[PDB]
Amino acid sequence: PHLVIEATANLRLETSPGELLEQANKALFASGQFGEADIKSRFVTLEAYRQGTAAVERAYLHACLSILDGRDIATRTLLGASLCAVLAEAVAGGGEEGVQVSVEVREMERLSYAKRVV
Amino acid sequence: PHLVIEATANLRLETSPGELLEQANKALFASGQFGEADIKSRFVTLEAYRQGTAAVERAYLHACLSILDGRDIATRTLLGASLCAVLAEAVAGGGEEGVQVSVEVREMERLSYAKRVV
Amino acid sequence: PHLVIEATANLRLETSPGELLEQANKALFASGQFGEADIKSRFVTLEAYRQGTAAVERAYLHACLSILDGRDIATRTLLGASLCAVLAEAVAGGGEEGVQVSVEVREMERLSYAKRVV
Amino acid sequence: KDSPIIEANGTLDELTSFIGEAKHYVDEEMKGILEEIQNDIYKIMGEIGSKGKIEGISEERIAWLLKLILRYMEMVNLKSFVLPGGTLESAKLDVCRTIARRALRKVLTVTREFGIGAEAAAYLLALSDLLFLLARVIEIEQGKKLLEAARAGQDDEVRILMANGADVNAADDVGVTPLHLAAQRGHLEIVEVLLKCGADVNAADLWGQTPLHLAATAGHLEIVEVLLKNGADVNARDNIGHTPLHLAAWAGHLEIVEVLLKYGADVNAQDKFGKTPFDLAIDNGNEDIAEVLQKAA
Amino acid sequence: KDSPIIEANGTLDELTSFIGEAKHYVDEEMKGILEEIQNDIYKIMGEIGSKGKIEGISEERIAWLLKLILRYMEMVNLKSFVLPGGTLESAKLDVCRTIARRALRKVLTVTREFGIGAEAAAYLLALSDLLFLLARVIEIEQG
Amino acid sequence: KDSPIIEANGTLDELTSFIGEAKHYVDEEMKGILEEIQNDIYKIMGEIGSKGKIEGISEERIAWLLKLILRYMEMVNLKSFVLPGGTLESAKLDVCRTIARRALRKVLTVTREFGIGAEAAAYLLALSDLLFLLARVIEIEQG
Amino acid sequence: SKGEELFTGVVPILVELDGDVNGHKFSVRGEGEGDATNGKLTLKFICTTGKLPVPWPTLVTTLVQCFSRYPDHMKRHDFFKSAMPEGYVQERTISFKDDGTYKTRAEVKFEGDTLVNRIELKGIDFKEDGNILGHKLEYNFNSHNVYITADKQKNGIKANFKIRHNVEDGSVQLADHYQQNTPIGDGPVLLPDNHYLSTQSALSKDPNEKRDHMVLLEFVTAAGITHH
Repeated sequence: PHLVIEATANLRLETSPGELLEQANKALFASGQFGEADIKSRFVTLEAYRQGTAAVERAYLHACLSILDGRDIATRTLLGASLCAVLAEAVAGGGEEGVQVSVEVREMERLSYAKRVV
Repeated sequence: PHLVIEATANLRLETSPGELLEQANKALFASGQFGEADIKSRFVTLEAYRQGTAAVERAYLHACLSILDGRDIATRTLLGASLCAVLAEAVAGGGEEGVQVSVEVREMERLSYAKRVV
Repeated sequence: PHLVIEATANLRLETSPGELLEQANKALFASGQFGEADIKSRFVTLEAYRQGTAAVERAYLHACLSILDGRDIATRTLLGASLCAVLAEAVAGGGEEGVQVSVEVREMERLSYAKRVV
Repeated sequence: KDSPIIEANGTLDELTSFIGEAKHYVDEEMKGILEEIQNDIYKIMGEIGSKGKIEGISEERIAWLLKLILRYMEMVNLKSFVLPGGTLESAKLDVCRTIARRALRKVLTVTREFGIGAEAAAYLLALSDLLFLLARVIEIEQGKKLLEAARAGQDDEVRILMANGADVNAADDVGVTPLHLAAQRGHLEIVEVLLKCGADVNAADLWGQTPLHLAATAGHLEIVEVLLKNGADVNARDNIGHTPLHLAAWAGHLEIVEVLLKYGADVNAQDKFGKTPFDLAIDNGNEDIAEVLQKAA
Repeated sequence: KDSPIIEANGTLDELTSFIGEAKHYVDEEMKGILEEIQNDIYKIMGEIGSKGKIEGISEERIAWLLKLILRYMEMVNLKSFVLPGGTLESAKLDVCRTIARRALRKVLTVTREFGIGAEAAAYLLALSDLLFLLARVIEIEQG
Repeated sequence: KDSPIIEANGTLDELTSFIGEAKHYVDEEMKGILEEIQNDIYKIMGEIGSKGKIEGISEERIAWLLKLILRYMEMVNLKSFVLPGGTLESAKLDVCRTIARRALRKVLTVTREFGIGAEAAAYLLALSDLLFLLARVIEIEQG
Repeated sequence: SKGEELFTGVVPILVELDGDVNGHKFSVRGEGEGDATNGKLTLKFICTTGKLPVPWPTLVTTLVQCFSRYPDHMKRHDFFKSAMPEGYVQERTISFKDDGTYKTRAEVKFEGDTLVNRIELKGIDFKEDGNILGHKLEYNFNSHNVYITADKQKNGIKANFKIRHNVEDGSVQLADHYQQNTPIGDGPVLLPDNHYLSTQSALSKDPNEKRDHMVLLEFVTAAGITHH
């Protein structure tokens, strides 16, 4: 499970970027799907960005969870709804109007995925 | 619709990085597929990069468009050909030879995709 | 073929970030699947990151290889096992325990992929 | 020779036939566009007929349609659902559009069977979005000529343009209807023949005026009588708040004040400044229009 | 998104286009009829496009066509087989009629699969019987 | 009542409608030809509608088209690919031609299922080769 | 005579402004039409350089008094029309109370069939957080009297008036106006007795316009001369 969280530059968070990641890892491990040490997450702050064609100033947050496949649609839907509630509660606001939070859940392929421990 | 545009560091653009994104959002919204406020795009400038094994100095540009699934192959092919013509006209040049522009179009899954508006 | 290599900030490499990419492009081109000039790779150094819920300090390395589809599972499995052996030999160490290296191999779709040479 | 390949060529040959039937009704500019779209449909028929062994269109062509779509999409101001065939010419291009959607569904079966003609089906999808814009540009071009004929004051040329299906409610950038310009210039038969087709009587422009407002301040009695017979608001308000009675007392025409008064004009009204029409009559010093307006109050 | 739903909307959009091409050759009375038939074909495209989740036409409309068919069926004195396209104007309404029979066969596949649009297919069947009478009234008004 | 028999009659009724729309733009000579082609399409619709229990066209008629094709094929001097619709009149006969190729593909499914209408499908194949020559003669008479 | 006859119908108007206030340069273009017989006018202005550095209401008086209604008994006092088509130069000094000043120079003249108002504006000494540079003025306008007097030595006229701009906090920003007009051509013009123009302006927005803009309706009538 890789968690990539991409927030714009003008988005204000309730917490620091590092504390947002601790809350998002406890919400993934509480689903019982993933090992403890296998949950790897990273936070990226965008600089050049645009939303829509309007001149309104906006901000957005996006998270892409990559999990190995072999899980039904009930488990994947619960991982998107579990993270989106963690992120939406860390957003104080930004820009001139509402912030949009979204979470994608995509399946890596299990056969071609290689892993080693140095 | 998320648009991630990744250009190398030595690639010279006709315009600024921010103006390249306004032109790329008008080319996506002009296809009538997407809402106005749902088109979200971001621009990333690479630092450590290599192309090929040759010692020739090169530059490249890449865009990955993520759209929710449920669209036929005629719509996805027209979104790649509509953006690739927007990016290729913003590239002045870079490196010692031709610049390569490419656009991927990938489908998010509609059931497991969660979205909220703070 | 796009190769995105994402290493944390505390991970120490045997070599420089630029020399790790030359070794990873020779290992992809040595599989005879890809053209010489079509192998494009980029290296990204993370800042805010967390692995697991434990207070142990850790480091990890991850590479995502994107190749156009139409290749069997024997070719994709050999590309993951060929890169994972190149990355794992460039890692000196980091954090308080073993470094985890992993390589995903994902297929772009061939019909909707647009490419031009300026 | 397969069933999906022969149906796909049969419809692309039926598509390029309607475009040849429909390029004799357009002007000289769009005729140069519709001739270059027939050459491109003749290339696609070779790609699909040979199952790919021949080169189809390049991607340089799908990038050519998208230059056009972005040029006309500015001229066309989108609106609610409007029925196809506004004019006769734009009715020919709405038949060609619905053939291009049927050709898209056939070429898109060849793709999901033989894996060929993916960049062809992306040309037919951009094409049918262009033919929708070319159809809505022609109606507009017809609608601006009605404004020009209403400003020219032509008796028969307005009816000629109206019999070809031009819009009765075609607006400008400043928001004026042909009824506005017809009532302003002072052509009574043009207001009659525009009201007989069903022009909206109480249209608002960007300054908030009404045809009764311009008809009152222009001094044409017959257009006031005709517009009040056909249901104009007697107490319409512009951006400042002047009634037809306000501009009628401002301009110094007594008989149009009588005509407004017969159909129930509000004397007790005010504007944003606070002045009644009697006050604007007093401010000018005309004694008669101050006497008639005060006696009916 | 299914194959039968997309074909059924493709033909109802092709039908309402010919009616817009054919309403410029008729007189002022039949033009008011042909404009109210285009509005009704635009309602049917919503019923079928959404797989029923939107209201289609009411039954008050199918009772409106049948008022017209019984009104013209008296003017038209039926005769032997007469070739379509007596005049130029009545040739345009015989092309529109044969499209409405092809739309009927598509909407009638949606009905025998998804159980929807039964009162829509009963509108296209009464429509193609009206366009046959409007075509034979024009020939007589020319005669 | 079968699906292939109803589609085949639906398109032959759509073909003979365009020919009625397209015979008002031609001269007096080709108008006598296009009126005798509509009578023949009305015979084919009986052969196919009844699944063969009625006589369709004779072979004397397929020998009548081939007299015409050999008469116009001399007037027309063949050239490279030329886009359809040179004039307005020859644009109407190029729409009728591409309907006759779609009717040919429907009648040719009835043949490969019910074994009927083989000499009908040979009439629609010679027809769509005649409508291609009538379209190129009109362009030359204008030239 | 030949002047006033140019205004008997509806006349197209073009307005062009080049401005510089406290070193902030901007441009405005406006288009519309005028009905001088009734003294009613309509114009839409667009900021062609982005967002204006000053409030639209401060530009209203700068942005065609030839469209004023001069009633018949005052026809001898219409300097503005008499100068047409060659036109006149209009110069103003506008002093904003407790703030900066605008100096303007405009040429008002026919170019073909169109009445053109082409303006140069320079503003200095404005306060950073004052009502003008701080954009604290309401988007509306009051009615005013423009007091005119002959300037015979300059074959022209002078005017004085005080504009009252409503401020968003309920206060009033005064803008004192001095004006002088001189013919562009060398031909004779009407030089009026003392009188004034009564002016009303209605500001609005175009719902379909994305650029910084102002829609303006204005009526102008001349008074200050007793009728007989």
